[PDB]
Amino acid sequence: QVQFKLVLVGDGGTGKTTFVKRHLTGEFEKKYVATLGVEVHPLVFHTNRGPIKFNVWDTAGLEKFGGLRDGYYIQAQCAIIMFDVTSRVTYKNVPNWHRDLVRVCENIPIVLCGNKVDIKDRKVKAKSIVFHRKKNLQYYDISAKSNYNFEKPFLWLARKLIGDPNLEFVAMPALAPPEVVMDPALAAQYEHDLEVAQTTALPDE
Amino acid sequence: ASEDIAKLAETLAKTQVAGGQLSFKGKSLKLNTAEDAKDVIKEIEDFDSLEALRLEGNTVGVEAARVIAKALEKKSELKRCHWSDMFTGRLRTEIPPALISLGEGLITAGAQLVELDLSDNAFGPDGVQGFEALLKSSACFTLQELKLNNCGMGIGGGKILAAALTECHRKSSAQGKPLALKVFVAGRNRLENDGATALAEAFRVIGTLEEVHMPQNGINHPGITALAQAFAVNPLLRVINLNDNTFTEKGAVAMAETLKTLRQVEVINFGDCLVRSKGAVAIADAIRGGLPKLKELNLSFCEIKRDAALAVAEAMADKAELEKLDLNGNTLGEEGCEQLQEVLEGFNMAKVLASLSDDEDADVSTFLAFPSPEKLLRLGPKSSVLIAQQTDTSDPEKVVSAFLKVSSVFKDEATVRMAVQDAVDALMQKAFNSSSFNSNTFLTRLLVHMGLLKSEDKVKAIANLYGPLMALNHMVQQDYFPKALAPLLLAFVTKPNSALESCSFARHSLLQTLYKV
Amino acid sequence: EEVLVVENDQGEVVREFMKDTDSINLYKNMRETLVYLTHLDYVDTERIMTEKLHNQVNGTEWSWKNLNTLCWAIGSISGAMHEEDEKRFLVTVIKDLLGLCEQKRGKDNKAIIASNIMYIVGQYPRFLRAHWKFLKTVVNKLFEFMHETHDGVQDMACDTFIKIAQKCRRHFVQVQVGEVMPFIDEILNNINTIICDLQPQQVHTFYEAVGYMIG
Ligand SMILES: Nc1nc2c(ncn2[C@@H]2O[C@H](COP(=O)(O)OP(=O)(O)OP(=O)(O)O)[C@@H](O)[C@H]2O)c(=O)[nH]1
Ligand SMILES: [Mg+2]
Repeated sequence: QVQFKLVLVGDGGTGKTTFVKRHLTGEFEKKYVATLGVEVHPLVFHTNRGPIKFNVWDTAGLEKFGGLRDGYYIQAQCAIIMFDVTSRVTYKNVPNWHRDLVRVCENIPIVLCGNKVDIKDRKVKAKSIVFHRKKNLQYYDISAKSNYNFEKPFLWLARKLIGDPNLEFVAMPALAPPEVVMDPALAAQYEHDLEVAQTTALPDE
Repeated sequence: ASEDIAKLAETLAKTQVAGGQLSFKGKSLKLNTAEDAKDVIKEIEDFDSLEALRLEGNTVGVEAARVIAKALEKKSELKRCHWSDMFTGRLRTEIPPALISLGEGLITAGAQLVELDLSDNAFGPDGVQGFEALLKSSACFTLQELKLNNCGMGIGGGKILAAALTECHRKSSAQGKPLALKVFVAGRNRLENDGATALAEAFRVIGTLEEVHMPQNGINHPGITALAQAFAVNPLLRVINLNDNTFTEKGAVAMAETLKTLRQVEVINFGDCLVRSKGAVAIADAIRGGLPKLKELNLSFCEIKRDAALAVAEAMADKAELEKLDLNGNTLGEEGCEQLQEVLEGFNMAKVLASLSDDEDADVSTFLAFPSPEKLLRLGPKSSVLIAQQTDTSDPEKVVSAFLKVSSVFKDEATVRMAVQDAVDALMQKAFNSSSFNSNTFLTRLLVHMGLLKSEDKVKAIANLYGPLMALNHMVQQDYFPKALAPLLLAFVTKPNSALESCSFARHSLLQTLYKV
Repeated sequence: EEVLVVENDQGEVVREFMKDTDSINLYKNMRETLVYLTHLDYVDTERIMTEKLHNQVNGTEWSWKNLNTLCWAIGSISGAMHEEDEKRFLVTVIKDLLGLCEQKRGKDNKAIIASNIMYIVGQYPRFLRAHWKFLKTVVNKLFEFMHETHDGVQDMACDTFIKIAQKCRRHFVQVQVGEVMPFIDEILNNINTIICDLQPQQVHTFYEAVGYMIG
């Protein structure tokens, strides 16, 4: 198969883990559970050129920089630097993360992602985002909540790595299910869950 | 910035030549095993009096944490512990255990922990649970500073920390020495509203706070109102840092309400707080109402408009000890900046405000005619005698002209220089073996043309003498050159002249060659 | 400075400060040259000193004589910068030196670093006069070094204290902001606890320094 170790780096409370979870499960973890160390998540995409896999190393933004965490960056092939649109303090740290990345992996596709663009009180604006112009980066506004350009970073990274500018995602190679199987031993238990399922409201905003 | 000098004085006050702080900062030790921490434990044991322990920039595993806690068990005079960023790289199954072990070690030791710093450690609710045991215990009744900057606690962590602080205060009051927190630094933890309200409730119990930092907590107005109400109770507040939150307009009004009743605030950082030019007016009124001892006030990037900026400037000017005002980033017109500067200079300060740098609103004759280095080469070996034959050597003037033309294209390239030198040798060999040819006349004309000597009829001199000097240097070493013209060349080459100092190397080499003979 | 231990005709060893020797002349010439060059361009001199200080902290060039030379060079250019540039430069230098003091282990290394910090502080009286909290902290730290039995620490403390008293004598008698009483009263009230561990000549120096604050 094809694997592209991707490194997801950004200040604490920006949405890296939420971004990865929304990509691999579709849920929306609205609780802030700080990621400790690094978490490896495989995302399998299908494109017109076949299947690809991104091993997203979601790193912790609460840690400091330096060599103590260079183990994350070893043999990296693409990076996503994520900053929070509704916080300028998080945007001020993008240069530090870029420096830390390029210290270990010199030339790699790096994508800047401005998260949380669905909130009305927006501090960082499209005019003030000037860092990506000095370097050679691609800047994208994303929102893991409303699903706004939430797959553009992966598409751009795949385009730059595979080498096909006209690459785009195809639907899926989904085939019929194998067969219906049930276990009467636990069947009753399943029914109980339904008895509780109707007693809770959907997370509707 | 008075803050920098205050920090410098504080750091100076706690430097000792012996029996003081023990540090491991900037060593990147990966204490991944009990044995791997042998040096650290051995150094900790061999310390007479311990009053501070820094473990910054390291990686403490579970086993190393247990060993270090066992070592700390002995130290009973410990009073501070800066543990900033000592878990870089550890997973979720290894932080709470290490933190609990360290807390138990300190508790059994019987320390006092005048300061407890855990900044830059990725804790979350798990780490908060880990060190809650230490926070509640008797080891933190005397605690005076609790820095948790960038711990990434969150809502649950904030609630747990607030509960722990309340329980610690209750126990301390029961004992007889109530907890008196002075500095609380919990920034960049996303305490958005539940954590912020819980910590405001915790503050309301403790009336001893002096500094409170909560930058970049994603707090909105519903929590900021409660935080302001909690601040109102504390009358000794000195620094109120809430940079990069979202007050909108209700939050700013609530903050002005409390600022009215506080008479010792010295620093007010509200940058990136989206005050929106109405809360700016409210804060201006509050500060005008009386707020001495104010030294700093930051409202940068609050989207303030021109009129509100002028109002706040006018209100602030009345302050006596003002030392810094920031309004950069506000939507002030270009004329607005000039008006603000004029208003400020109307007072004594006139320079207190920070820079407003971001605002919004057959061919031998042909060659001889124009000699060139490449044209000489094209003649090949024929150039050795073609130049000699063509030139009329009866009259020394033509010999000198030919010599100068040949040597003008002289270059250090090996092939060119050899051709030039052999051509010169042939030309002079044919010239010097002529009875009707006076050598002194040739030398005088050569000196005249090079500009080293003057003439009855002023013949215009040449620009560069490098080529002629190199050719002369080569010629002096040949046999046909008379041994009587050496003194004349020596005298007129040692003769000072501007045209000669341009080419110092050729002149020096020629002089050395002349002094050889 | 050139300090010589000399015993007079009565067998009393004293520290004499040679004043107009050849070494003092050499130092004065070097100081004058460096001050002229700093006036020509202060940014470059600040950059050179900062680079050398950084080479000291990282350890790639650490040495007692190197640090002493760097601190003498830093102290020689006092008064050659505007007040704000000098303030920023001093904050940077002193912060870095304090950071290096904890890093280095051993009593001798810490003593050398503290002596250098105090020498630098005593050579910039304008910075001390501008800020009162820092001056008071420095004076208290000097009083703490007077109980240090390590060789050369009490002498350094006494020399720095007499320099600070001579240069900033008017900030002790007058009442400062946040102080209910003058600092001279505080020093005089508890003076037997400060000179308890000093040798007699160091006690004489301390009395002279306190006297400069009473005139
Ligand atoms: N309104 C809004 N909130 C978001 C959005 N995306 C993420 N968030 C919030 O941001 C928080 C991010 O939490 P996490 O992703 O788990 O934390 P993190 O990004 O990994 O930060 P660290 O773990 O410290 O590295 C979540 O609790 C969400 O509530 C968004 O698109 N819109
Ligand atoms: Mg995370």
